Amino acid sequence: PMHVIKIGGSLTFNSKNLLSKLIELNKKIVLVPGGGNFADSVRELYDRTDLGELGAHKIATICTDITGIYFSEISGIKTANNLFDAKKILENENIVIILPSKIILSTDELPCSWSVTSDSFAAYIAKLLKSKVLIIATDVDGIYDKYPEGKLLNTINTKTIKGFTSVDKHLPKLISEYGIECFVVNGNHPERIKNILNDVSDTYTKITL
Amino acid sequence: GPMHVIKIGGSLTFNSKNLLSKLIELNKKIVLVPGGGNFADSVRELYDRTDLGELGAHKIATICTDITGIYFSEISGIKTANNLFDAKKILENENIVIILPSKIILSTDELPCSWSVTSDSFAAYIAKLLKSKVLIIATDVDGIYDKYPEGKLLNTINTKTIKGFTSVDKHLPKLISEYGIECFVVNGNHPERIKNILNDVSDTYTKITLE
Repeated sequence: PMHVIKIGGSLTFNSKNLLSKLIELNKKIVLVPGGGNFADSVRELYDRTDLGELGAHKIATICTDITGIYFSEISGIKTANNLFDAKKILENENIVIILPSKIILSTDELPCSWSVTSDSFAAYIAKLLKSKVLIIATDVDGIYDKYPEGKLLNTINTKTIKGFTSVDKHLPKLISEYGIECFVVNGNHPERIKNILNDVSDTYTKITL
Repeated sequence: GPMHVIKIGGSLTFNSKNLLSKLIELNKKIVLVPGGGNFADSVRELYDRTDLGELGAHKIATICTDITGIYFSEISGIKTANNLFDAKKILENENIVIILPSKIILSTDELPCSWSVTSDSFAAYIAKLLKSKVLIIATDVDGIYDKYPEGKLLNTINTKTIKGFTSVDKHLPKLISEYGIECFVVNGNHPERIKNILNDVSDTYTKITLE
């Protein structure tokens, strides 16, 4: 079975360790990159010039490919810009990096606007692969409670995560619609992701129906 | 506007200038999806005579649709697009675009990589991605016949598979149903028929609707 893992931009500079540990696992893994250290730059173009939402989305999308190429270069994991070639790589190695832009712009099925991020790209890719496990690797232990000084939520269901400042808002529709188990975990603690994949309990937020 | 997906069969390769000329004239958002034009025999010849496998033949057949697309573009002046994002931009300024389907089909890989899934299924898939409700399949006959020779033209295919005699993918009705798409099989030698389908005017064709 295939597992989709998305690596946040927050983890860009602590990525070599996480990638090292994922290579060690005997699991089919599909790595989806985020905007790495390029997000500020895309935001700077949108904010300070007449580049509009569709342009900024095309550009942000291609920034995920770049982050992908970075992951590949420091790790030796192969890239694929199409799921057909990604599956061929996985029938011989355990792990591949998706360069998502080709897929996202090919289909264009989700509303192409800010507040559709690589989290939704990873979920979309999980739906295309018929993957049932999506892991979102961030720089914190999971999702913290809506009120100020809120605690870590170990569980949040699709309906609850409505009206959350810090959430992709397209993501819960995909998780529910396509029956995907979603985990938000601290990528600074690679062991936790090993544990999710080996069905061992650890610290994270599970987003369920 | 609303978008209409028209698939042009390989049987129409050498009567494509006429068809493309007439589609340009229509005041309708049209997405052209090509078939294997005059290249299908060659892909089949590789599969049949050598160790080329089903996945190889599918990758290759897929790229043959792009080629046919480029041919359509060259003889017509209609713009191409290998991604639906750019296809939508072209349609906000012109009425008609040719999809080069390979990038989309291999990107997603959601369809069975299988010899009974051709550009007919690719066209339906693309219609689903665009939320198009109309798929027109242009072939070299008046629609789907029960048999050959001297078959009878069928009105409506209402089963999950196509029993009769046609180039159309046997499993296409499952996709038509899944996607909630109106599907028409029409003679592309007679472009006025496609004008009439799009203007809701009576004409000769076979419908595909899962009753």
